[PDB]
Formats: sequence, C-alpha cells, structure tokens
Amino acid sequence: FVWAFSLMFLFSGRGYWQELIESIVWAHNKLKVAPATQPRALSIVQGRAVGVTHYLLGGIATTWAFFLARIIAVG
Amino acid sequence: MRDFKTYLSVAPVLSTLWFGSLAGLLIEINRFFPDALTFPFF
Amino acid sequence: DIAGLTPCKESKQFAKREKQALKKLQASLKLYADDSAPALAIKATMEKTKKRFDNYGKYGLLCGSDGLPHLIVSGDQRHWGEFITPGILFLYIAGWIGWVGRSYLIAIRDEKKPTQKEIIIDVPLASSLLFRGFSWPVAAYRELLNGELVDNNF
Amino acid sequence: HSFGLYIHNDTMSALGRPQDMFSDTAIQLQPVFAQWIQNTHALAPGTTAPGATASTSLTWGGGDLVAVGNKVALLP
Amino acid sequence: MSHSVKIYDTCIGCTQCVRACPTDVLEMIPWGGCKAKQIASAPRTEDCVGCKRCESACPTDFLSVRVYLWHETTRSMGLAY
Amino acid sequence: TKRGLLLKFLILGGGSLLTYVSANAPQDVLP
Amino acid sequence: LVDRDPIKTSFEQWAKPGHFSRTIAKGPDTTTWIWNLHADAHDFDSHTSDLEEISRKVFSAHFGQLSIIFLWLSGMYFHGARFSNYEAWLNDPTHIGPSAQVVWPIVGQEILNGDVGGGFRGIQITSGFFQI
Amino acid sequence: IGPKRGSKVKILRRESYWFKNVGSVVAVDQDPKTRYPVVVRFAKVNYANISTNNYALDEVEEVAA
Amino acid sequence: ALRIPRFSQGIAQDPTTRRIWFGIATAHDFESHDDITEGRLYQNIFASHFGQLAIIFLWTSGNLFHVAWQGNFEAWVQDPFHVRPIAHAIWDPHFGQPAVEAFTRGGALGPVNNAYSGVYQWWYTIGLRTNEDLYTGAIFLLFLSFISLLAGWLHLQPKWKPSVSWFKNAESRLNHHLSGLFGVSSLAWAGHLVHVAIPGSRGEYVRWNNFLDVLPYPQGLGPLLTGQWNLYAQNPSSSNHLFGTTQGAGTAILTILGGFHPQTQSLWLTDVAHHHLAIAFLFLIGGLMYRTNFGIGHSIKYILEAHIPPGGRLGRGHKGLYDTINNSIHFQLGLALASLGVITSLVAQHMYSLPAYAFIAQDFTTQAALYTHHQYIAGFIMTGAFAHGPIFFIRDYNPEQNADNVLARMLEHKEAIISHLSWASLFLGFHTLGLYVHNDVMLAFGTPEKQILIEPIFAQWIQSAHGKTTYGFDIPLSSTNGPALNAGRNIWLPGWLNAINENSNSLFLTIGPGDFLVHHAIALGLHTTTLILVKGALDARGSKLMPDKKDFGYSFPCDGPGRGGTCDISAWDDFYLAVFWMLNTIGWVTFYWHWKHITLWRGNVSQFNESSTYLMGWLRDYLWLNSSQLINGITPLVCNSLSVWAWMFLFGHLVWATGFMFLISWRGYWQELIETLAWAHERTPLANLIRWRDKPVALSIVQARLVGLVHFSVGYIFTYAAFLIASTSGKFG
Ligand code: CLA
Ligand code: CLA
Ligand code: CLA
Ligand code: CLA
Ligand SMILES: CC(=CC=C/C(C)=C/C=C/C=C(C)/C=C/C=C(C)/C=C/C1=C(C)CCCC1(C)C)/C=C/C1=C(C)CCCC1(C)C
Ligand SMILES: CC(=CC=C/C(C)=C/C=C/C=C(C)\C=C\C=C(C)\C=C\C1=C(C)CCCC1(C)C)/C=C/C1=C(C)CCCC1(C)C
Ligand code: SF4
Ligand code: SF4
Ligand code: SF4
Repeated sequence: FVWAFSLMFLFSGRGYWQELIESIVWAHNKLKVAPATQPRALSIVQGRAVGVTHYLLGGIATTWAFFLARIIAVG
Repeated sequence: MRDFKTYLSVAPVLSTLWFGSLAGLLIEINRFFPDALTFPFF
Repeated sequence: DIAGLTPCKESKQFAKREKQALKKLQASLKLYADDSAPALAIKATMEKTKKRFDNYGKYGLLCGSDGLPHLIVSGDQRHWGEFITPGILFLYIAGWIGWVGRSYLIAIRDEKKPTQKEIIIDVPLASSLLFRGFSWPVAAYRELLNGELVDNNF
Repeated sequence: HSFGLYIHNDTMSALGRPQDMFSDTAIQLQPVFAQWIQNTHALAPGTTAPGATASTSLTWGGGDLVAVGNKVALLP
Repeated sequence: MSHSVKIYDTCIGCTQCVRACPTDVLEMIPWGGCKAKQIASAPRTEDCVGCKRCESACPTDFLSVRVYLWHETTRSMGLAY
Repeated sequence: TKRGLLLKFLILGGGSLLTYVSANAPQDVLP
Repeated sequence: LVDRDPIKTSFEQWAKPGHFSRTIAKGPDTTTWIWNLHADAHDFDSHTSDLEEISRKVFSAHFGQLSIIFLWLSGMYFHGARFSNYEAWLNDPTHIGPSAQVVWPIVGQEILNGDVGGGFRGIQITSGFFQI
Repeated sequence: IGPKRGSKVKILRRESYWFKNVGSVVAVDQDPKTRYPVVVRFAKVNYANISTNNYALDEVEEVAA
Repeated sequence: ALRIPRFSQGIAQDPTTRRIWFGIATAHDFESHDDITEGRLYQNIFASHFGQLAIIFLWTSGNLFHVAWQGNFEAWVQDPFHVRPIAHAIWDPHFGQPAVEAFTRGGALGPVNNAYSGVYQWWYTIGLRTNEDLYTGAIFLLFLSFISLLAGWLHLQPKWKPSVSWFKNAESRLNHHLSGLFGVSSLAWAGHLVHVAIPGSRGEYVRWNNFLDVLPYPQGLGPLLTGQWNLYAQNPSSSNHLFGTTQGAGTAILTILGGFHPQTQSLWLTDVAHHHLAIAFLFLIGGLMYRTNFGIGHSIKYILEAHIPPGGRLGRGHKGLYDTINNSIHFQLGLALASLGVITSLVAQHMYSLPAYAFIAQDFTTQAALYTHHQYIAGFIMTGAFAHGPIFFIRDYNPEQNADNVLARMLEHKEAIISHLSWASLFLGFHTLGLYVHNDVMLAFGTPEKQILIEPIFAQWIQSAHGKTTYGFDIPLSSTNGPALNAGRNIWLPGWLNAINENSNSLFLTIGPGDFLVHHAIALGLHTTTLILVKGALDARGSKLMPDKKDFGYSFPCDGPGRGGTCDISAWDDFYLAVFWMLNTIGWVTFYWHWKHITLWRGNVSQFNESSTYLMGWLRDYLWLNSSQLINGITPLVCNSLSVWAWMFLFGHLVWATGFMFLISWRGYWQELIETLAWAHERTPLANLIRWRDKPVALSIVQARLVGLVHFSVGYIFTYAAFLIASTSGKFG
C-alpha cells in the first residue's frame, strides 16, 4: 500500500497542495483555529524525498514479506 | 509552584511520551475489558 | 432479528465458528506442557476467546451467514448502543480534543513576541485549559453560537 | 539484446512456434553448457593445486553429490 | 510575449534586491518618480532563455514569470544544437 | 540515372511486387 | 549567534527563535524549517566555513553507531538467550526451526507465536545467530 | 498626530497576500504627489521569504473607516 | 530555418522537434490560434464534427461487414447457446500452425475472435436475421456516412451559407431539437421496432417485397385513432413462447405483462416501444416551448432574468447567464459533457439488471466488457466536463458582466466550497480504511469474529419497499400487508419489478457488509476526484500563490521555483491530476461488479459475502483466484486457449509502468544528456554532414505529464480489458 502511496508524492505538483492547503487554511480561520506557524506545502525536493524513500520501503518489504512465507513452510 | 494563568513549557516530542503512554493506558483498558464491539455501562 | 439472523440465543453457523476454528487451536495433540509452566495456548488465548462460550455477554448481536455478527444500530429491538452509546462518546471525546484546540491557541497572539511559542508547549496538553472540556456543560453549544466566536468574529 | 530478448519469446511463443524461440533447446545450444570455466573450477585440485576432495564451492560442474541428511544443500 | 512574464513590482529599486538572469534585463530606466527611482519590468528581451531566476529575488508582488513565451526561438533554449 | 522526376513509380511498382505476389501463394504452406 | 558569543556564558542556548542561515528562521513563523532542521541537519556549508570542528564532530557522532550496534546485538544475544530456543535447537538441529522473539498475548496477538521447536510458542528467525 | 496616520489598515486589491487582513502601517506619505505611498506591516509572512510591502491610498478601503 | 506548419506561427519556425509534437496537438484548439475569427471558429468546429457523424458510420458499416459472409449468423440465430460467436478473421503471418488450435473456433474456417460488443444481440434483437436476407449494413450506413461529409463541404462553401451569427440562438434550435430531433427520432424508432421487428421477434418474418401486404393484424390500424387504445394489451405474448417462433406467440403489440423467462432475460418485446412512443409526446410537447418567430412561447431570458426561486429578497442576482453560456462555447461543451457523463453510466448501469437483448447476461461476458466501456468513458467524460468548465473561467468569462450574479458568488464564496468538499474525503478516507485493515488485522490474527462489519441498512431498505420480498418483515405501515398499495396493484407492477432475490439474475443482488464498503469507497472517489476538479476549476483564474494566473489559464504547466515552490498548478494539471482518481473510482466501481457476477454465476455468492468484508482476499481470491486460466495460456507447454489476451495483459503491465518515466523524470535530465548525445553524430564519421531538420530536444514540461498518462491509461485500461475477458470466458464463474 505504502508503495502505492509513493506515486502521490512522486507524481504531483507543489503550489498544488498549497492552492489546496489554503482552502483548508481558510476554513481554519473562520472558527479561529489556524495561522500561527504558517502552514506550508512540501519543499519541491522534500516532495521527491517523500517519493522514493516510500517507493522503496513500500516496494521492498513487499517482498521481505513475499519471501518469509516461501521458505518457512515447504522450502 | 504553578498557580493561575498558564505554566512551563516542554519539548518537540513529548508526544512520544503521549503516544506511548496515555494512549498506552488504553491497551490497559483493552484487557481489563479484554474485549469490545459494544459495551455494558455504569 | 433484522436482515441477518438472530443473536447468540441461537445462531448455528456462529456455533460451528466457535468450535472449529478455534478449537483446533487444538491441533496439537500434546506439545509439551504436561505440567510445564510457559506455552499458553493451553490456558486462555483460547479460554479468553473461548470461555466466551454460549455466552459472550449476550448483546443480542445479529450474525449473518457464516455467523460473523453484523451491526444494524437503527435504535430498535435491541441494537441501540453500537453507534450512539459509542457515538456520542466519540463526539464528546473529540471536540474536547479541539475545544482545547481552539484554546491552547486562542490564548496566544498577544503580550510580547508570540511567533512560534507552539513548537514548544506553554502548558503541556495545555494543562490549564485542560478540563475546559468536561467543564463543558453546554459550552460551545451556546457561547460558540452566541458571542466570542460571535458572527462578528465570523 | 537485454530485454526485448525475452519479449521475442512471448510474442512468438504466444504466436507459438518454438522451432524459433531462444529456449535452452530451440536456438542452437544442445544438452550442454559445461565447457567454460565452472568446469575448470570444480576439477582444479589437480593444478599447482594441492587438493582436498571436492573443490572450493560444491556448486561447480565436476564430481560429488552426497550433501546432507535432512534436506539438501549445494550441488553443481 | 514573445517573452511576457511579469515580475514588475513598485519599487523597481535594485539594491540588495535583484540582478541575476543571463543578459536579459538591462534596466535602471528611472521613471519620473518611484522612490529609488528605477522602474518598469525589462529592456529588449529578444536575447535570452526563460528563468524565473527573474524574481526568485526582488518583488513582483503578484506573480513572478517562468516559461510563458511559447513562440520560442532556439537561441531561446540552449538547444538549437 | 534518369531520376528526373521519379520514386513515385518505384513505390507503387517495386512495392506492389514485394507484396502482391509476396503475399498470396497457390497452396498455403500456411501460417 | 550573537547571543553571547564570548566568554561570558556557560549559560546554554535554550530559547530564542532559530539558527541556520542568516535572515534565518526569522521571527516571522513557518513550517518548512521543521523538515529543514532534521534534513540537512548534518551537512557543512553551515556550522562554520572552517573544516576543523566537522571532522571533530564526525569522529564523535560516528561513535554513537558502534555504541548502538552495541545496544543492538545485546537485545539479540539477550533474546537469543533467555527467550531461548537456542539450547533446545542445538541438541536438536535438522529438527527445530528457530525462535528468539515472542509476543505477549495483548489484543489480537498470539497468532504470531507458533510452535517453533524445542517445545514453545514464538515467531521464527531468518537472521542467522543460532549459527554464528 | 491629530488626525490618523498609520494606526490600523486592511488591504483590498486581491493579489496582495494579506489582502483582506488588517495588520499595522508606518510612515505613510506626506506630499500631494505620487501613487504608491504607505508601508504596511504584519506578523504573517507570505510566499516570499521577506514580506513587508507598500500599498497606496487609492484603496486602503480600510473601510469603516 | 524555413517556414512550415499551416496555422500557428510561433510553433511554425521553431527549429527543434517540438515543431512536430506540438503541431500534432494544437490542431483542434481553434479558438485563438492564428487562423481564427468567432465566425471562422464556430464554423471551424461545425464542418469539423460534420467530419463527425462521418467517421461513426465507417465504423458501424464495417461492424456490420465483418459479419454477413463468415462470423456465424445463420448459425447463432439457430439458438445462441454460450459458445463463442464471431467478430472478424484474424490473419497474422506471425501466427504459428496452432492457427489450428481454438483460435479457429468451431463453425467458421480460418481463426477469428467473436462479438463481445452487443451488436450481435441487437442486429438480431431488432429481427434482422436470414443469411440470404442479410448482407446490407455498409450498403446503407455508408450510402449514409458519405452524405455525412457532403454538408461538411457544402456547408463549408461560402455562398450557400455556412452561417455565422445564427450559431448563438437557442430557442429556435433546442426549440427545434428536443422535438424535431429526439422526439421524432424516438417516434420513428417507435415506428420501426413495431412494424418491422416485433413481428420479426415473437411472430414471423416480413419479406423484402411486402410492407403494405404485411399487417400486424387482420383488420389494420383498426380504431386506434378511435381513442380506444387499451385493447392492445390483452393476450399480447405468453411465456410458453419459443422466442421468434409464435406458437404461444399471440399478436397484440404493447403490454407491461408476463415478464422474465429462463428462455431470455431481457425487457419484453413491446414495452421498449410504447415507451419509445410514450416519451415521444412529452419531447414534442416539450419541443415548442420557446420562441421561433411566429410569436408564442418563450424568451430564454425573462424566465431567468429576475425568475429565481430562492432569490427574490435574499440579495443574490441572476444577470445574463444566457449571453455567458452562449457567448462561452465552453460552458456549452461541458454542460454537454456530463449529462452525457452522468447518463453514460445510467445507460451502462441500467443496461444490466435491465438488458434489453435476446440472450445477454445468461451470456455473462459481453455483459461484463460492456458495462465498463461505458464506465470507462463516462468516468473519462465527467473529467472533460469538469475540464471545459475550468476553461470558461479563463479564455471566456467576464467578472464585470456576470457579478453579484450567481455564477459569481460561486467563485466569490469558493474557499469554503473546497473544504466542505475536502472534509467529505478525509472523513470518507480514514473511516473506510479503518474498516478494511481492521477487517484484515482481525483475520490473519485468527479471529474471524471481532471483524467489524456494518449491514448496508439504508440499502436493502430501498428494496423492502419495492419487491425484495426477502424473508418477510413488516415495516410499520407496509407489514407485507394490511396496507399494501391499495391505490396500486394488478396494474403496473405485475410480474415486473418483481425479480425479488432470484439467485441467477434477480436485478437486485442481496447486499451485505461487503457492499457497505466498496459503496463507501466509490463515494470517497467522486468527491476526492472532484475536490480536485471543483478546485482545478474554481481557480484556473488565480490564487495567493499564483494570483494573476491567466490570459492563458489552462495549460501553462510549471512555474519558476521560489515563491513557496510552484508546480502542477495550472487548472490543466489538476485535470492532469484529476484523471488518476477517475481512473481509481472507475475501477473500484467496475472491479466490484465482477466478483459479484463471477461468483453469482457458475457457482456461489457466500464468496463475496465474508470475502469482500476485508481487503487481502480482494487480492487473493479475485485478482489471484481468477487469472488462472489466462497466464498458464502461453504455458511452457504450448499456446493453449487464449494467447492474445495474456500477451495483452503484459502489454498491459508494460505500457503502464513505462508511464512512470514521463511522471518521475521531468524534462531537465533528459534534455541534458541529449546535449551530450548530440555531440556524437556531429563528432563521428560515417554519420557527419547528415543534418537533422529538427533540433534534438526533450519533451515539454506539460507534454510529459500527459504522455505518462495517455500511457499510464492504455496499459491500465488495456489490462482490465484483457483481464476480465481473459477470465470471464473460462470461468468458472
Ligand atoms: C466512446 C465511445 C463509444 C463507443 C466506441 C461506443 C460503442 C458502442 N456502444 Mg455506446 N455509448 C457511448 C460512447 C460509445 N459507445 C456513450 C457516451 C453513450 C451514452 C450516450 C453510449 C450509450 C450506449 C448505449 C445505450 C448502447 C450503446 C451501445 C454501444 C455498442 C453498439 C454499437 C454502436 O454503437 O453502433 C451505433 C449505431 C449507430 C450510430 C446508428 C444508430 C443510430 C440511430 C439511433 C439513428 C437514428 C437516426 C434516424 C435515421 C432518424 C430517423 C428519422 C426518420 C427516419 C423518422 C458499441 C459497443 C449499445 C449496446 O448496448 O451494445 C450491446 C447500447 O446499449 N452505447
Ligand atoms: C467529447 C468531447 C470534447 C470536445 C468536443 C472537445 C474539444 C476540445 N478540447 Mg477537449 N477534452 C475532452 C472532451 C472534448 N474536448 C475530454 C473528455 C477531456 C478529458 C476527459 C478533454 C481534455 C482536453 C484538454 C486538456 C484540452 C482539451 C482541449 C480541447 C480543445 C482543443 C482539442 C485538442 O487539444 O485536441 C488535439 C489533440 C490531438 C490532435 C491528439 C493528441 C491527444 C492525445 C492526448 C491522445 C489521447 C489518448 C489517445 C487515444 C491514446 C493513443 C491511442 C493509442 C491506441 C495509440 C477543443 C476545444 C484543449 C484546449 O483547448 O483547452 C484549453 C486542451 O487543453 N480537451
Ligand atoms: C493509495 C494511496 C495513496 C493514499 C493513501 C492517498 C491518500 C490521499 N490522497 Mg492521494 N493519490 C495517490 C495515492 C494515494 N493517495 C496517487 C497515486 C495519486 C495520483 C498520482 C494521488 C492524487 C491525489 C489528489 C489530486 C488528491 C489526493 C488526495 C488524497 C487525500 C484524500 C483524502 C482521503 O482520501 O482521506 C485521507 C487519507 C487516507 C485514508 C490515507 C491514509 C492517511 C492516514 C490514515 C495515515 C495513517 C497514519 C499512520 C498510523 C501513521 C503513520 C505515519 C508515520 C508516523 C509512521 C488522501 C490523503 C486529495 C487531498 O488532498 O485531500 C484533501 C487530492 O488532493 N490524491
Ligand atoms: C519499462 C520501461 C520503460 C522503458 C521501456 C524504459 C527504457 C529506458 N529507460 Mg527508463 N524509466 C522508466 C520506465 C522505462 N524505461 C521508469 C518508470 C523510470 C522511473 C520511474 C525510468 C527512469 C529512467 C532513467 C533515469 C533512465 C532511464 C533510461 C532508459 C533507457 C535505458 C537504455 C535502454 O535500454 O533503452 C532501450 C531498450 C528498451 C527501452 C527496452 C526494450 C523495448 C522493447 C519493447 C523493444 C521495442 C523496439 C521495437 C523496434 C518496437 C517497434 C515496433 C513498432 C510497432 C513501434 C531506456 C530507453 C536511461 C537512459 O536513457 O540510458 C540509456 C536513464 O538512465 N529510465
Ligand atoms: C432527478 C433525480 C435526481 C438527481 C440528482 C441530480 C440532479 C444530480 C445531478 C448531477 C449533475 C452534476 C453532477 C453536474 C455536474 C457538473 C458541474 C457541477 C459543472 C461544473 C462546471 C464547472 C466545473 C465550472 C463552470 C462550468 C460547469 C458548470 C461545467 C432523481 C430523482 C428520483 C430519485 C433518485 C429518487 C426517487 C424518485 C426519482 C424521481 C426517481
Ligand atoms: C490506517 C492506519 C495505519 C495503516 C498502515 C498501513 C496500511 C501500512 C503501514 C505500513 C507501515 C510500514 C510498512 C512501516 C514499517 C516498517 C518496517 C518495520 C519495515 C522494515 C523493513 C526493513 C527493515 C527495510 C525494508 C524491508 C522492511 C519493510 C521489512 C492507521 C490509522 C489510524 C487511525 C484510524 C486514526 C488514528 C491513527 C491510526 C491508529 C494510525
Ligand atoms: S521588483 Fe524586482 S527587479 Fe522589479 S523593480 Fe524591484 S527588484 Fe526591480
Ligand atoms: S527571468 Fe527571464 S528574462 Fe529574466 S533572466 Fe530569466 S529568463 Fe531572462
Ligand atoms: S518543475 Fe521544476 S522547474 Fe518546473 S517548475 Fe517545477 S519545479 Fe520548477
């Protein structure tokens, strides 16, 4: 699953989740609940950092599981 | 030593002594009643 | 009673689940603990999912085919507190998560330079605005909609 | 030469004419791999080599079998 | 447009503000009153590529430019070669 | 080497006889 | 920075917004700098423009690996010990199918703990201690 | 000091980051003359690393008042 | 350095390759590219899609033309027992001699591939039968699909007007259409089914000769004009029928009577025609609703204008929504898209449980690769709908000309709109996902009990107030009687809408906790999908990060780094981003039917029951169970049954994967090594002088967000394509 969450971090823009993070920030202000600590989207390359790292800890333990499950028990 | 109108600070993740624990006491209610799925009352 | 079947008072399919399945649990004619003091399938893990006999309480609890129990909660025949009882509970708990969200927050933006007091925490959990939540009788259910957060501030 | 190689197979084994795949047996290779360097590794305890029954790594071409009495281990 | 991205602002002062950007921007063209009195948005832009290094620094307070030029030479992308 | 207007000629001609008879056949030897 | 540099305070820097390039984390609030701080936490274009220290940090904050690899291994030797199966497995190899870890039967858990050899409930191993 | 110089002003342009929000001011222009006077200032930053901008009275809608 | 591409100009002398690609994908963007005028444009879309209708008949022609000489029909109309129909003759020189192996399918000679399109049960289901009697198809349709081009030109030629202003009426047209068109388009169909087809169905033939001599009855249109209609519906059909051959036929067109049959499911002969008729008044009554010169009816403003229901005294305008939906042409093409989008699924979700064809489900394949090419599309629309109503806001739209006015306010009060949308998703998010891991942590853990599993109450509910006469149950006022209807009974709801539980094909399948999830996870799709489209749209105009985001709105993909860091923040790249969830809903949904159906056929249903209430299992039995057939079909042991499919299915997994480049690559890295890789040639012999005419470059910074996609998609959509088929065909079901 985690792998199939990477693509979202890998495949997407950036002033996007901004443009989104405000709609949010708006609804936030009405109740009086947001501004302090200017909430901000991911640092273009952070975004790539949260690709990749996930794509691997996803796509990898997948087999770490796939494996231990076909040598324990016959094999 | 703490009276009235807010107090002293605390760290970055005292949340890691708040996820772990508090919450942790709750397994502690999830074995006292080792089970749920509705619940009797008091 | 409703779409699935009846509770525990009878539920054939459910019974078979009790029994095979768990009890095979068994499955290990022995496997050595004749007197031995660790390997605890033996005691409970079964018996704690098991002595859960023809009793589980009794809960009504509808149980469809394969007799895994389904949750209606439409407030009738028996099933009311499978959502509301643990529903208002979810409400009351949250909301006293964020009543204090809108609190160890609306207590700061003032005095002198208040620009991230929040990456550290002034009163931990707030431990001051704390009980404001159980010390909500009525509360936001009036003073939210009248004054303070008043349409003004809207 | 390094992937569409496989894709041949599909396209032509799903087309289906094995005559012409790349099988360990259709495209010309004939019931032996052997003559390279593996076969001059398990067999080298007869050079400047002193020796000592078997090889260096039991997985090599030449000689021996008998490895283990529960399950298996390594062989050629 | 063919190089049309607006970095304008209001100060168009350029001290500890902005300089960066290969050739394109020979400004300081003082308009009859705008504080440190040097203004506008460019000089003759038919020369270089498509940065937004253009802001990154010294205000545009609105947008900031980027690629928008379309009609796009080559000299206008490194690669005509 | 009379190339003075051609190629359209050799791409109906040559390529209708690398494909006309080239596909057809009087008794399969099938796919 | 600027704070007290001097010569004139053992008094440690706990309190006063920021540090890490110089119109730094600014008074003015933001979030980006909280992934900043962890990221690039180790780096060297900042800390000082002068080698010196850095090799004086890396030979230290190195160290705490060995020590760790060392707190680790312990909980593995302990583990590969009193959460036994090693005694049991050795008189009895070809036969066993080893364990070191075991749950505690809280909530669902236990299914994870399933007869492994010298007569006990646990979760197996593919990390060849029991064999060093 | 006698009228009002720079004591509380909203912004109303819709481009300007803290637009509808009211922060604080400073040395608002004196003379008859130009069109971009008034500095304003507030806590909250904006999309650039530094944000402390100058808008101008054709507008500042403050509005009441 | 020459001049080329004949419409644009910036593009035209661009020395690279962009020259090409970007040529072949600005073509259809008439509004604003060199060659254009509001007069040009319109007409330049008019004799365009007269180039439409045109290409739809060279499709349909051939559909009816690989069928008439081979591709069984004077077979499959002898009795259509579920064994392998036919499309056309597969002919590839690459084929092995296992040309002989199935692939080569029974009746016909050389190999072939069989109708999974429905056509074969509707070229049949409106009669159309005999293999001497049949071989028309192209012949007409094509002596049609050429006319389709002729206006194209005729109406392109100035003189006999191509018409310019006349393109912004409405009233006249649509005062014309939803009568002239639809109404009579119905009617005329009502015509055909009934004179030539209903007879061809229950009854007997119609001979190409007579058309007067044939008379559904003895004494003609009898009364009919004599307001006396009723006595159509008495002994209409029967049931001891033998479909197509009378005998228990009877002959009284129209009904609502009888119903289902083990010998054909499918809507009754008649009913699809009184209906076709019945609606054909309403639209004709509807058509004639607006002006068109004579001086009756309506002006399409003045009933907007100050119409307004809750307006009136709530300070919220309504100004010329007409001269903005009319002066827009995009508002146009996206109120167009949707309606079609919403109904493309209403088509295709009703086309099951109510298929109207002679042998269909109880076919159960064609029935399952046909709900979806109508679920794909349909989803595929919707997006484009939502995507031309974020172009209206930029190229067209006009804040000074729309304001206080309710299209505004929609803009104005927008920040909420995405939020009270996003609040749906985030809720609809983790709450579906508690229920499904929990449901999967509990199995595996040994405890099938403890499983969280809500009955779908308000579902089944809708149906115990219908016909789901499942194991009794009162309901306060209903009981299962005392009050029934009282006001209704033996008219209307006869045998029909009385399928009940019918474990085989009951219409309504009997819903439990397995369905109270997917059904909340198709709901987390169109919501999320649309917070992004709503958003995508609700400011192609601009916002805080990019305030002045316009004069080009749509695809300006990218912007400079700095400000916060700015990216896929063109309303296109949110469309771009949208199309992944339209490709994830339109999958949860389709995925669902089938598993269900599958199981609900050559076997159980308990299967989907306790094994769709969780997640792993959705992968194991379905996904993992039921592929079997296909893949051991290239098998180390020769090409068996299917081979097209599995090779497609891996063609499926490649086209997909190979999306990713495009997608995790981003022009920068590509261009640069092409900078080194175009130092080769220039520097290498036997490949010098040799000039390109287009300068080697790497793909545009919007282009590859597309291409990975338009790539992600086929792969993906070409994998289920071959997946379902490759397993609804075998079965077991
Ligand atoms: C993007 C793709 C596209 C494609 C490729 C297809 C393909 C198909 N669709 Mg389809 N469809 C689509 C989009 C598409 N559809 C959309 C967007 C909708 C929603 C509007 C539908 C709604 C739909 C329905 C409801 C059905 C199909 C069916 C079909 C299949 C029938 C073959 C056919 O269409 O011949 C098309 C035939 C024609 C174009 C000629 C007939 C048109 C008649 C009505 C013209 C009447 C004009 C007449 C001359 C006026 C008379 C006036 C005077 C004589 C009185 C075929 C698989 C059918 C099916 O179920 O197959 C099993 C049917 O169920 N589709
Ligand atoms: C049913 C109709 C409908 C109509 C009448 C139009 C009409 C128009 N659209 Mg449009 N559109 C639609 C549905 C429609 N659209 C839908 C459903 C979507 C997404 C669901 C879009 C998404 C879209 C975008 C992004 C744009 C348009 C644009 C346009 C305008 C220019 C067309 C163009 O760029 O094509 C030219 C394209 C080509 C000549 C071919 C290249 C297309 C590629 C992507 C191939 C697509 C996949 C393909 C089938 C896979 C290859 C096949 C494989 C078997 C090998 C024109 C006004 C453009 C515009 O003007 O907006 C400002 C543009 O932005 N549309
Ligand atoms: C399987 C996928 C993965 C996941 C988990 C998500 C999840 C989400 N996407 Mg997303 N996406 C993905 C792949 C994924 N996406 C891909 C491949 C693409 C295209 C390339 C997209 C394109 C896309 C768009 C355009 C949007 C989203 C949005 C969203 C959010 C919608 C709200 C929602 O569904 O409930 C909330 C989320 C979930 C149910 C997922 C789980 C999140 C929680 C429960 C984390 C678990 C906490 C855990 C215990 C702690 C672990 C962390 C650490 C301490 C170890 C959600 C966060 C939208 C959005 O922003 O909503 C406001 C919208 O912007 N996505
Ligand atoms: C399945 C994959 C798809 C394919 C086919 C490729 C192929 C390639 N990638 Mg790549 N890539 C992909 C997905 C893919 N990538 C993804 C998803 C990512 C990131 C998520 C990347 C990230 C990446 C990077 C960073 C790099 C590449 C590079 C390359 C090239 C390496 C050299 C090579 O062997 O190419 C040629 C061989 C193939 C593409 C495989 C064979 C294709 C078969 C099907 C034969 C078809 C030919 C035949 C004549 C078809 C014509 C018939 C007619 C009908 C058209 C190659 C073009 C690198 C490069 O360019 O170095 C040389 C570069 O380093 N890729
Ligand atoms: C009638 C109905 C309905 C509905 C519902 C509905 C009625 C729905 C709707 C839908 C629609 C849609 C969903 C659309 C969408 C679209 C849009 C929203 C658009 C947008 C846009 C943009 C983006 C911007 C501008 C442009 C445009 C506009 C395009 C129903 C009825 C019924 C029922 C059911 C119950 C019973 C009875 C009956 C009677 C049977
Ligand atoms: C939904 C969830 C979860 C999920 C989850 C999932 C669904 C998944 C996850 C995953 C994770 C992971 C995955 C991590 C990890 C890990 C590890 C430990 C790893 C390891 C390894 C290594 C060592 C390397 C590589 C390989 C491997 C991977 C094996 C949750 C939810 C929730 C809620 C309701 C609310 C509150 C909170 C919570 C309670 C939280
Ligand atoms: S805003 Fe930029 S370049 Fe513009 S005037 Fe200032 S610094 Fe000059
Ligand atoms: S921003 Fe534009 S004009 Fe300025 S330097 Fe960059 S490319 Fe040149
Ligand atoms: S893509 Fe890269 S470069 Fe382009 S805009 Fe985004 S960040 Fe900038």
